[PDB]
Amino acid sequence: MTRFDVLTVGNAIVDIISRCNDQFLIDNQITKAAMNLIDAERAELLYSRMGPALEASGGSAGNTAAGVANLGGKAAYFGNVAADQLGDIFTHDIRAQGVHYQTKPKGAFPPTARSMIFVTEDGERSMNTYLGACVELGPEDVEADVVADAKVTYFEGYLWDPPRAKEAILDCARIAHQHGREMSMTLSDSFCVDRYRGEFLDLMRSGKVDIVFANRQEALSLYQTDDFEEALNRIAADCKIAAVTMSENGAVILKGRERYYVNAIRIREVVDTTGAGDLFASGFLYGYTQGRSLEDCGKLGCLAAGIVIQQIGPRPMTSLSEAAKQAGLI
Amino acid sequence: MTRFDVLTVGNAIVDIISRCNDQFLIDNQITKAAMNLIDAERAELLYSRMGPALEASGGSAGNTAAGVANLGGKAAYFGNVAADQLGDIFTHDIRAQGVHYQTKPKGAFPPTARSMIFVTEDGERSMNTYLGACVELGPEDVEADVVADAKVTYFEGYLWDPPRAKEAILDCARIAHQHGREMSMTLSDSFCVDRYRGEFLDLMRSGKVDIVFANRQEALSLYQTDDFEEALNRIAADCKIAAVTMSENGAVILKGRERYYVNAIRIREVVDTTGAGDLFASGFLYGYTQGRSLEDCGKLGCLAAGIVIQQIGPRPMTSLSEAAKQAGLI
Ligand SMILES: Nc1ncnc2c1ncn2[C@@H]1O[C@H](CO)[C@@H](O)[C@H]1O
Ligand SMILES: Nc1ncnc2c1ncn2[C@@H]1O[C@H](CO)[C@@H](O)[C@H]1O
Ligand SMILES: [Br-]
Ligand SMILES: [K+]
Ligand SMILES: [K+]
Repeated sequence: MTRFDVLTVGNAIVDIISRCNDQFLIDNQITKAAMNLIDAERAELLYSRMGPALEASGGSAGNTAAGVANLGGKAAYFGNVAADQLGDIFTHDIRAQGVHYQTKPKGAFPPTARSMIFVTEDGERSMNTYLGACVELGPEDVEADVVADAKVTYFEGYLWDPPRAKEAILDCARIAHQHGREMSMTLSDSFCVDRYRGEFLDLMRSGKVDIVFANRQEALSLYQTDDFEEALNRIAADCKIAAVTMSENGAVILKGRERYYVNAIRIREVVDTTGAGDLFASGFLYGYTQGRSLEDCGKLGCLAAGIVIQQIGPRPMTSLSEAAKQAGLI
Repeated sequence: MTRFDVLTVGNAIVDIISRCNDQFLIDNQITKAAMNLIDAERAELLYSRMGPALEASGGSAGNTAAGVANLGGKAAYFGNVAADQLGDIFTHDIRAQGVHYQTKPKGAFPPTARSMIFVTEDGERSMNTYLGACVELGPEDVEADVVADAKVTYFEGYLWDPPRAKEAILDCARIAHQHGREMSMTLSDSFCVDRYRGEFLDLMRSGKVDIVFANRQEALSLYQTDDFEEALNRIAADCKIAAVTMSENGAVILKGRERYYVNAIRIREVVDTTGAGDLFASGFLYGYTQGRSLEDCGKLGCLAAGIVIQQIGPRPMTSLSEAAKQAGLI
């Protein structure tokens, strides 16, 4: 009996969401489909140009934890907010979903991280993130008992941007593996991969990470190739299990020489791709920690991801457990 | 030419929105379909029981102002927030829509008003509102030049709950009428009417209010009758123009002995009724200040209301002017 199926660790962020036309991205030099890091001044400037918006709790790993809880798994989260209204919102939403969240704010400045996410007509999302209080996440925020009691500890590639978060993750890896648990990461973003390519490969090759999540763009970036088949062969050689998503083309799960291809679900419309990779990870890890086959893990992931992209906001507002039952997956 | 078509005045509120089951309202003694006023302690309690939520700028008059601007009219707004993150969200969203909004916060405490809005499976909304900084709105917040330069000044019945807002409205009425402008009010909520019945009737009978908006429930409450036909006859006798909404049954506009019935638009599915009345007022007032017939004002009102109820959140995220053009209302 273990307390948690999945612990996730990431940048605790509230999303500020608006729809824009494609010229808006060009005029403001926002890299489309990417996570664009911004300072406080740029955040104010961008906000001043943004239309009326919606707010929703975000953070890649936060979304993944919420998804696992939604499906019926037991989840926990480490991430740092400020003692402010945005932080109170973040804390409420993740705990309300049934995720264990106990990371204490350190003060009111820097303020809670926020990401201005612009959704274009094609449903693509372009994020503009001020890290704020996320820069204060460190080893002191590792709840050692929680890591020890979680089947899988999953973390964001994005954690390599703030200065001390990587130290916390190294502590997590040691505790997890001392207790026979598994470590997982997502490559997060192709530009994130570009920034930390050598470090990410070292995490995988040293065995600090057991299960890796990537999309097509991240996998291509990791090996700096345009050959997707090369990327798949290389990622399989670098980690024990790789789960590679391919948008409308579904996903492929690799283990050694094993490959399991899974189809994307049928969708009404792509409203907002925000959270797709996050929720794929939720589905996958839920299945993984329930002892499901790798293909069925992929199927659960594709289900969760296809659901999230048909709504505004990064965390499904409907029951994923009910959808899984109806899809005949649980 | 006047600077503004519509000035609105109301409680500046950020909405915190979640879906709930029918049992949740009963268990928490929340009056369904109503605005339930709550103190700080109850706000904390209710939030602790609320699921993961979405935040969006609200406030009945705020929504109406935003709707006028969306349609292409020139709008302004008076309402008091705190110097906090919620207040900064509110200020951003209304100004981003192109509404003139210059009410300065008086400090961080009390904090910005928020309303926990619970949406049931039928799409009905039940609001639970902590007024916070709204209690500070007073005569000092009247921008006299704006009232003087606005074709219509419209305000909430809800303004009778905070202590000094009514004094601001009486100042508005004097300035508006001295400058040959018109005053309008919404009855807001049937329990609000029950609280201020005598005062609302006096506003109308004294001629401080020229145009009144009501739904069926509010009209029935105003005259404490269950005879809707009596309520229509009475409201017509009490104000120069009455616009009375009847949910799926459309609307009726009254002027003296004239009655103009308008059909509601036919809906796929009612997602969330939040903002329906507010946006009916936006369409009506936009039409009115453009010199349109009372029937066409009612038509524009129903168009805007039908749009807002098919989305989560109180302010339409799509173009109302484009919708009106397609409808030949222009
Ligand atoms: N730098 C970042 N680190 C972690 N998550 C982020 C970052 N920027 C944006 N996000 C989150 O990514 C989510 C979608 O994958 C959004 O909900 C958003 O909050
Ligand atoms: N007491 C109140 N005064 C004014 N507006 C309110 C009040 N309570 C809730 N609202 C707003 O009513 C809107 C729906 O008509 C919501 O957007 C909500 O913000
Ligand atoms: Br704050
Ligand atoms: K989404
Ligand atoms: K709505």
